[PDB]
Amino acid sequence: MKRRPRKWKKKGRMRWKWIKKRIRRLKKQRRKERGLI
Amino acid sequence: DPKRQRKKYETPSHPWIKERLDRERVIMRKYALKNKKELWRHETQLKEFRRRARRLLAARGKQAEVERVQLLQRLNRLGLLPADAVLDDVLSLTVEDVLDRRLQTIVYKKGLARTPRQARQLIVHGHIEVNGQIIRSPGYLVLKAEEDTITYSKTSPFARESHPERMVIEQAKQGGEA
Amino acid sequence: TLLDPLANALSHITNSERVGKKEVYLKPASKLMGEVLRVMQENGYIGEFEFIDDGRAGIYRVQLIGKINKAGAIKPRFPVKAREYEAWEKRFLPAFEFGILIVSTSQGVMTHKEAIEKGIGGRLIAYVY
Amino acid sequence: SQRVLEEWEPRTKLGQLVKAGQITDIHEIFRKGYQIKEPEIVDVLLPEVNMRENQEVLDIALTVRMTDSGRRIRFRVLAAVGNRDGYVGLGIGHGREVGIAIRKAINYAKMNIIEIKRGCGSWECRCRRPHSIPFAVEGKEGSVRVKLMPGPRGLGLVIGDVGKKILSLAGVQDVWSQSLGETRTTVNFAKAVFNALYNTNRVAIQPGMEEKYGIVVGRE
Amino acid sequence: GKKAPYGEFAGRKLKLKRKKFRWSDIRYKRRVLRLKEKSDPLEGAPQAKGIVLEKIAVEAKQPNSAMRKAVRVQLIKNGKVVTAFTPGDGAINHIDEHDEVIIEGIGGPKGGSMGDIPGIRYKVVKVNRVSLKELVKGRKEKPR
Amino acid sequence: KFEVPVCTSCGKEITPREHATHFVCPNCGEAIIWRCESCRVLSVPYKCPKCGWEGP
Amino acid sequence: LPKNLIPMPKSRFLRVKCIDCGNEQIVFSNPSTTVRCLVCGATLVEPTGGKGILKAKVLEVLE
RNA sequence: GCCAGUGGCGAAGGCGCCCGGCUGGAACGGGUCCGACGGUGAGGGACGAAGGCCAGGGGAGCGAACCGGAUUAGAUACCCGGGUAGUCCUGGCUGUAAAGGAUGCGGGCUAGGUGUCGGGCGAGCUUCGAGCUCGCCCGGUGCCGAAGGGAAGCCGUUAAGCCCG
RNA sequence: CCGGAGUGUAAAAAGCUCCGGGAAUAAGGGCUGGGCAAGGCCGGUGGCAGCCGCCGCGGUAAUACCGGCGGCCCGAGUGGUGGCCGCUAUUAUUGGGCCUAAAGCGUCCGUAGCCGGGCCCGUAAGUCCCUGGCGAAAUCCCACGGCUCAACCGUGGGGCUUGCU
Ligand SMILES: [Mg+2]
Ligand SMILES: [Mg+2]
Ligand SMILES: [Mg+2]
Ligand SMILES: [Mg+2]
Ligand SMILES: [Mg+2]
Ligand SMILES: [Mg+2]
Ligand SMILES: [Zn+2]
Ligand SMILES: [Zn+2]
Ligand SMILES: [Zn+2]
Repeated sequence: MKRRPRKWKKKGRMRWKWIKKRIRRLKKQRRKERGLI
Repeated sequence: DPKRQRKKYETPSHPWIKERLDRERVIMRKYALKNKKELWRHETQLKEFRRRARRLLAARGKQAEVERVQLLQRLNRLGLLPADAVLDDVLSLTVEDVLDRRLQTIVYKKGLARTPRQARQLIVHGHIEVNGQIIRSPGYLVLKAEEDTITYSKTSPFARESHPERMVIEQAKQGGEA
Repeated sequence: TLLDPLANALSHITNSERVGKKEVYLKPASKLMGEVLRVMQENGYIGEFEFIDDGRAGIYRVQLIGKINKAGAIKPRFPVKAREYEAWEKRFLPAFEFGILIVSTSQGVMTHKEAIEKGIGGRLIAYVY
Repeated sequence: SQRVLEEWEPRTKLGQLVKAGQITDIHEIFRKGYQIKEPEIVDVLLPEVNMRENQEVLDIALTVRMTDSGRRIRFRVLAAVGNRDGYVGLGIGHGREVGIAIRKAINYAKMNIIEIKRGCGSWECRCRRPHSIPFAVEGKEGSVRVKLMPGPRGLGLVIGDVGKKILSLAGVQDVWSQSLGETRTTVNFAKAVFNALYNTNRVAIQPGMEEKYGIVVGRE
Repeated sequence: GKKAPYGEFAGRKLKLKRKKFRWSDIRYKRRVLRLKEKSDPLEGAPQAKGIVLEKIAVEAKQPNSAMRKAVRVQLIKNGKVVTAFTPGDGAINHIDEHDEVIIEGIGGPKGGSMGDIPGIRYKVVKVNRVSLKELVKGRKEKPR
Repeated sequence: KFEVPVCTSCGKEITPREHATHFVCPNCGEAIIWRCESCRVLSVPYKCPKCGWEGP
Repeated sequence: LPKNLIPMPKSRFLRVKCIDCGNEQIVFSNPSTTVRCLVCGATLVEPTGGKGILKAKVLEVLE
């Protein structure tokens, strides 16, 4: 990924590692329901 | 992509500056002007003179010398400068000088009107001649040579010295700053 | 790497003048650095310059007199006709005949004033005020 | 001025001289390293500075200090004074009330008085008379980067209101400006203009440029 | 360092980089790709005509408390539903359903929403060929 | 008019509120050494124009 | 003016004579090679990281 | 491991038991040679921590997942006991990091002070030691710092200053 | 303004000259808390209704809504919506920034490209000067003339066309 230190800050945010992990799970589901099912 | 006739007056960059407003209010009462438009028209006349003078300071010969001469002889002809004048004097000039070269103002002077507002009415109702010609435009800038030929019209009751308003106006023979 | 000894020389003069040094040394000398200093002397911005000779490109010793505010190279050596010096003045100088733009011409390295009175343009290479 | 001079006892070496009739001109005051701690000195040698006109208040800010028991407010006042020839000063003053702050700001302004160069250096006037500055000049304070350029006669002051005020008090009638930074910071804008007007002195010249640019260091 | 290409024979790459970063300019991008024209229901117009579908009310953001009146309006040139705010005091009562209404922009910063009305981009101006300002100030009663 | 003083080191026309200084030449008298703030704070040596006494 | 203007060598060429043959021979003070007498093959200066260590110069000169 | 450091080497990642062999690069010294051969680099290539994957080995300690004991209102955790992958080796792929000096590279100029590493020079001392101390030059690496710069913090000849790209 | 006569016009109308009558026949739009010139006024509503380009006002004393009185700006126009330029050095050649605010590729290598040390000689491609031919008219600037001045039109001077030769 391209990332943003701004996003790494926490003032009004959730942690970026975990945002990232969520994004990747979504992407996996989408990829999964796209190509074969 | 054609010509598109453009205004010959410039409006101010901000409409609500207290300094400019006060100054213009005073000028408009002194010279009896209907419109800021009219005032700004004369201001723009001045500005264009000034810009030409600037360019010709920062210009070079064989042309921009012609235009120097033309500017100076135009301003002489209008009565804004003397014949021995220069571009420095152009930059010294003022909108008040222009407005003083209006017809309304010269008729408030030349003891013809008793008031700039009555001068306006005389001009507009057709009682002023300039070189034999009726002029009805009070914003007409008089030339320094036409100034001494200003007079009531021959077909004007004010040209009859028995006229009441003529009698009042000459009861108060006054001039000077206008 | 090294590029434009002239710009380096002028920047050195500028910085040394800021700190009040009386003499500077310009190490990769050139005929152009020398002409520019000839002009700067003639228009009274520096004092006295002398070419020291090593085995290398030679050095210039330059005695200053406290009459420089900003001296610099116009490095895109700009072609300038004989009737554009007004604009380049307005870009590089603070008042109408204040400093000096140095112009390389076919008739030598000159000031824009001399270029104007000769009716010849050229390429701008430096300014000094 | 005799009026303040009577009431005034000097407290300083400079004030002693001024009272004593020595140092009769503000030009003799300045370029000597001297220490001005007395608006009375400045008023004596430059009495037009005592005038409500020729004084200008340029900004009033209510600044806050927090405490237990809440907010304690102070008033910062940016004022300028000047003789409309070539002398101007700029001061900040603080108070619990605006009037205290104002009189303090004006005192500090008279202490921060400076002397400027005036002239004509524009390509399109060359009138050799001191309506503008004689050469472009730059000044800064904070993020503000003020670059003043000479203008032609009758142009006016092409600058924000703060610069208009300061330059009017300094006797500059015509000027062009280019600015960078936050000019909505009045303090730093004003100080930038002020510092530019001092850099008029910092700039060097050649012999004939005085005559050709009409350079004038104080009164004309 | 000193910026990109400053050389005398570098105008090509200089022009190129300025173009590259104009595309980071968002105004230029919208103008040149015509995104507003693609997403605008008014189809690049200052006004529009519509049929009032319903009259509704909208709650002001957070600090303000009020129910701003509005109407859902079906625009004719495309058949698209947009919501428009009815300025004035009894404007929503002067307006009725199935009425033809003229639709201006509400003002607002980026041709967008204005004030405490979160998500309304349009104003009502005329109602059955009569100005709502005059209807509200009493004059010029409505035809239908 | 009046004249503006000039540093004996930098020759750079002392300004109004500069932390400058002036004093007669020691070992010569008869000469006012002017010294600008930059020169003082940077330890720029001067030199009397009449004599050649250098000094800091 | 000093120490960088016209950067000048610190090294010197110096005349030495061997102890065995006694032939005067010019050499360099900072050699990269072991210098040998042209007649005897005797080491006159042994090389180091800098100034070479000098053997056989009891009558010496430097230019 | 202790020694081991604002220490050193390296493009960075990173590199610490000793001995031998092969090998890279730098600094210093250099009246050696070549003779502008240089800088930057779109695109392109190589290297690239941990982790992960393919295959094959190995498997002490630690140990995601998991399994149990506690804690707690709850406790999918922190604590405890175990424990699979993995951590190690071989050969490949992956090509990501707070991969950070959060500071692209080159060149010139603008006070210095004080350390420290390396080389050199000159002196002094010496237990005559690849030794110690002082100073100077070059190059590294740090602290401080006037001017200067900056929104400030802070930077400040190892610039975040001026100039040339 | 009303009426009438002449001229005007292809005819007519307008305009122009004249006669007669009569101050009659003729001022709005926006704003009014700050930006931003202008109200410590009054009545109504009372977190409702409403305003609000932005800031923000309004929950029982509202200069911020509605209205009356007043005042300010422009004025035969004044406001609203959309668009372009400017504001904006928020696209930066002039003229921006990249430690901490958006932003230095993880590091290196190198192709094109761009930037390139000093002297001498030559060429004269760029470059500069001078001159020939062209770059329509209108449009732009200036003066001077004609319609009452002006706008408009003409005479002349200059410029414009990216320039090309
Ligand atoms: Mg520090
Ligand atoms: Mg308001
Ligand atoms: Mg932007
Ligand atoms: Mg920026
Ligand atoms: Mg950042
Ligand atoms: Mg044409
Ligand atoms: Zn000095
Ligand atoms: Zn002396
Ligand atoms: Zn021998």
